[PDB]
Amino acid sequence: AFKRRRCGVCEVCQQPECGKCKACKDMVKFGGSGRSKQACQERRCPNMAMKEADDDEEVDDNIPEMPSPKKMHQGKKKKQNKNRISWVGEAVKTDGKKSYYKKVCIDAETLEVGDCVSVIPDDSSKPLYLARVTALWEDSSNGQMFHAHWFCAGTDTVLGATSDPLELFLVDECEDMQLSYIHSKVKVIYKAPSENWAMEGGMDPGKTYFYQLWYDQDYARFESPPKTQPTEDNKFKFCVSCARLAEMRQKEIPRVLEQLEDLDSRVLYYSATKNGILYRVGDGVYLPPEAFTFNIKLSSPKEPVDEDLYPEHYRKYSNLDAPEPYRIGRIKEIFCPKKSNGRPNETDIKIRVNKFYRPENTHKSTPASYHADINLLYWSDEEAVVDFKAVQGRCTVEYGEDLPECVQVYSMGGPNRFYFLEAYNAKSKSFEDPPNHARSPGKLPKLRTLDVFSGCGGLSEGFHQAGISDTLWAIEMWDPAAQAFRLNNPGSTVFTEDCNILLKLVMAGETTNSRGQRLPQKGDVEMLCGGPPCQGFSGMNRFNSRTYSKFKNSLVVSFLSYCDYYRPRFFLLENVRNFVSFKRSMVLKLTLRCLVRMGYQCTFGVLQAGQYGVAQTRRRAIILAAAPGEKLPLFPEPLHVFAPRACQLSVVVDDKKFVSNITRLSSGPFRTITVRDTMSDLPEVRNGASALEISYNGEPQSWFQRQLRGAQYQPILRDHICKDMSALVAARMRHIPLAPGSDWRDLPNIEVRLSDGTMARKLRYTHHDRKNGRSSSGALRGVCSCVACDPAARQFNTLIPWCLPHTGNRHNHWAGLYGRLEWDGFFSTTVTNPEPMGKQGRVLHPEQHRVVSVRECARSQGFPDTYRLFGNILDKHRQVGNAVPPPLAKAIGLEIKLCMLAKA
DNA sequence: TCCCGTGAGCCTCCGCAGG
DNA sequence: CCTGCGGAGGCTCACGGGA
Ligand SMILES: Nc1ncnc2c1ncn2[C@@H]1O[C@H](CSCC[C@H](N)C(=O)O)[C@@H](O)[C@H]1O
Ligand SMILES: [Zn+2]
Ligand SMILES: [Zn+2]
Ligand SMILES: [Zn+2]
Ligand SMILES: [Zn+2]
Repeated sequence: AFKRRRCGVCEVCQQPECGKCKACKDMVKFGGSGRSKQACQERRCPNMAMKEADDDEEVDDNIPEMPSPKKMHQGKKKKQNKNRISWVGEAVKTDGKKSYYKKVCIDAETLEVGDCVSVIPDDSSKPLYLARVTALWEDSSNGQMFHAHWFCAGTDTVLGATSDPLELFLVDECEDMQLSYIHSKVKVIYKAPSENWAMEGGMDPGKTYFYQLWYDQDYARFESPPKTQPTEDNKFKFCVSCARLAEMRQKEIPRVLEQLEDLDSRVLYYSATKNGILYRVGDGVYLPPEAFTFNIKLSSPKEPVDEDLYPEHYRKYSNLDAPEPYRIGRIKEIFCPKKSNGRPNETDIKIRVNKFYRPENTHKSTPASYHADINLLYWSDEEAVVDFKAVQGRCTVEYGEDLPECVQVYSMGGPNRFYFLEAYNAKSKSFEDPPNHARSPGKLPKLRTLDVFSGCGGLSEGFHQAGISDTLWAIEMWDPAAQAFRLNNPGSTVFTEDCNILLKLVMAGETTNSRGQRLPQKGDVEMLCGGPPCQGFSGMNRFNSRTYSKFKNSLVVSFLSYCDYYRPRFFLLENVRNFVSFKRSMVLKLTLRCLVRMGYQCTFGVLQAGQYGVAQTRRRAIILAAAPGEKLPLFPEPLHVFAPRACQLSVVVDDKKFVSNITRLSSGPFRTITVRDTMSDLPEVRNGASALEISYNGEPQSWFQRQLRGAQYQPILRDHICKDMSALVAARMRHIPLAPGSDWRDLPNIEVRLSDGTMARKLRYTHHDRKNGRSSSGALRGVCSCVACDPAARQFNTLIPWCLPHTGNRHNHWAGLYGRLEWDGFFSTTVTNPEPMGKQGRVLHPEQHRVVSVRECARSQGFPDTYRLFGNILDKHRQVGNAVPPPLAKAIGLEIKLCMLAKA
């Protein structure tokens, strides 16, 4: 029951209601009857589509300033008075200066190791705490203590209020209190997952406290309880918590292994380890840009305009911020200082490293990275010593010649892999040949995936590249997209119909649909994924009975229902960023409480498509879920550096800042992707040009290009066609400076004959702006008599859009609109339909006088050129606009492969 | 003195019978 | 096809806290 709507950008919608045709004249404000209820024949919006498009550039991501949670379960727990406290039985085991026991009595009551006690806080605002006593002992001086493994109330979790009052979660919080702090012996049951879980589908939207999942306070993750087993030297005082905290602390501290020699109070080792990684002499190493500085002199970096000619120019009041990639080096030596008398020394391990040169590092500077491979380096004779605890990872860098295979193949077969072919010298600024002493010493079953809301097959394409899934069933209502999907996934039958329809069938028990296709049944689906269009409630205000009801019938819950009658191993819900805040973050909390209700393992976070191989600002929300018998996937780690501005990854819900398992929040392995690298090899084409297929007048001129270009023997450049802008729009565009950052605000206020012979007049500021004043030439700056609106003050067919300055004063000067993309910059959140005056409309080709084309938009996304599309020009744009950056999906799918291989 | 923000109500048509 | 109708979004305008 959803109807589309007209867009408010394109010219067709701007043009005034003439009053010469049937409909337009029949209006009520024209004396007519109005019993027709229509719009002017000259207002028929072409870019017309459903307003399902949410994430309308909001400032909810800003104001990040906020401390970390981890309440510590508060402090100062009220103390209770006890009459009698006697032990029971013989001390289970009394080693050093303690004597543990089996049970205990507190005023006649019996507490046994394993029982869940309760404690009262110090503030009557925070509910009573619970914990599972892991031990009981008698210290030689402290007295009678006990170790309480804390229990996190459901009303203290992301679920907050939507959490089942009786549900508790395991938390790595625990202290050693004094028995007298106990209040009661509350019983807590463990609602473990049914043996035959994956079959409990159909269901509708407790009697005592129970726990079933472990909760991570800072990452908002819901994983299965640790299967950690005790030993014989602690079986009486075992604490899952401490064990985890102990192992985690052991993984942090960097240690060393084998040694080689002792010299100058500094032993030379051969191997060392950190956070689980094995660093050997000869391996690669990542390092912060503050590590060292190449001896190459670190590359060191108009009059007023005719006030009257360029009026709105004053409005310009308010990847340059992009950090530097990681530093790469070869580990030549590994050692540690020593205080005369002793030989070894931890906490101070050093590393001898051979500095590597990225093209954008040599004298040739940044422009060298235009044709270079994002993983190409240069060997040099420089070296530098860095504090081991500073490395940021492990990498692989080999000689490009000793590679026992094709270089293009070597890089694609590994994660962090680099390669060099020549040596560089800073002093002589020359490119010598790498010394000889520099050369090296010389699958699982695909998941049956079901992708509803498949679209043109964006997210699906990513997994098929990561070799993790196998889309066999795709649900797409929009015929265009559906058809396209089939063109890319011939091995899967596409159900081109409504989602609510199919689930209403299989649930009612059925084998096929009208067309006659095999429907997915219980167990057939291993993985579920898709992007549910959030339409019926793109709000941000508190939920209400009216809208809430409109939610319980949305396409988000329907996706959840599919996740219910299929209980797949892995469930993924991608969507716009603001999904984590819609309706006061409620929609998010509900879809989580919904997954947790199904006893699912789930988490959530935000990713910046750019950081994964895309010259585009596209933050999106991600909801990951895993079956009770699997491992909850981690979030992809940024592969490319990106402007800190479009990386407000953090998310806050009810005064609680939540983040992700991502470490690299600044630097990264590979350099950022630019518009140049994205679309520089594309031929010059004119506005409107609708040539479906054409050739590449020029070989690849960028890494990101040699990739997407494909390896097909057919040089077919498909869909390099762009929209046909109005003759007037073509004028506005041609009058936009190629100067990086130019937009409507820099348009000439003059008259010009269009390709229609018809001439567009100038703009008249017949009013004053009490917030802008006059021009440098005392000229007026007000467009409308409201600066009430005087409909007669409206002006049409003008170079500088009448509307812009009109509303300009309250929408940040529409900075960007009708702007051109700068080569060094990056596309703004790609959309489903490019329009100069569209919210996110800085879409004017860097140099050419037109709007980005479909193929260029394909490039903005991760879509290769081999990928096919379907439908008319506008139909295509929307497919690409909705789709998910394959490079994001891939990198997001690999974090899942590490879970399938986890098995257990 | 400005800002949202939260509706209630007028305004502007899109699908759709239904002819 | 209209030809006109039911009825959904959104766009505008009258307040009510909150700095
Ligand atoms: N419930 C539903 N059933 C079938 N198709 C739907 C649908 N809801 C929306 N669609 C269609 O699917 C399109 C969005 S598809 C979004 C796909 C996502 N970006 C991805 O590839 O990961 C819309 O144009 C809409 O017409
Ligand atoms: Zn329009
Ligand atoms: Zn008309
Ligand atoms: Zn403990
Ligand atoms: Zn006005």
